Amino acid sequence: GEIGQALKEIGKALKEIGYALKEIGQALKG
Amino acid sequence: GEIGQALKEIGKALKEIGYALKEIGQALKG
Amino acid sequence: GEIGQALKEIGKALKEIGYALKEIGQALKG
Amino acid sequence: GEIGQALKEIGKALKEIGYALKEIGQALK
Amino acid sequence: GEIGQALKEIGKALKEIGYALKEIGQALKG
Amino acid sequence: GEIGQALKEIGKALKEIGYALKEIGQALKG
Repeated sequence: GEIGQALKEIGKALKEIGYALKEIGQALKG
Repeated sequence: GEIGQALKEIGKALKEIGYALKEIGQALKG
Repeated sequence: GEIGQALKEIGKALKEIGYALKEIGQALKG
Repeated sequence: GEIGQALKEIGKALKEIGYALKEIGQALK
Repeated sequence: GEIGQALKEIGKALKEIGYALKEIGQALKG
Repeated sequence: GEIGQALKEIGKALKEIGYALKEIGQALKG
């Protein structure tokens, strides 16, 4: 439905944020 | 609807947060 | 309504977070 | 109501995250 | 309810994210 | 339900973000 699909896109954006934070952590490790 | 469109804007703000973290990681990397 | 307005405030808070991250990335570039 | 109050608490958590990020920005200076 | 308790767990994770950012801020100036 | 399960995936993504931030903070110490 409308709300569920909108929540799935929010979940997708959060996974992308989580991925970007791992990259940051990798960068800080050298 | 009201709730669906409000969630959509939250989704956009989260994608923008992801983009900004991506840039931070690239700046730390380089 | 109650929920829609509360989701709008959450959306504004995420915009501010996104902005603060852009500021951090701009600092890291300068 | 139940959902609105839980969303207000989520907004409150987002304000503290914003605040911590601004302290991080100034720590980088 | 189902949704209320799910949103309370989301608030809980966000509070943990807040703390984690505080500790980053301390590691940075410290 | 659809919405409750979507919210649990969002909660899990946020716990993953908190965890990545703790790793960043630990890396900024050592």
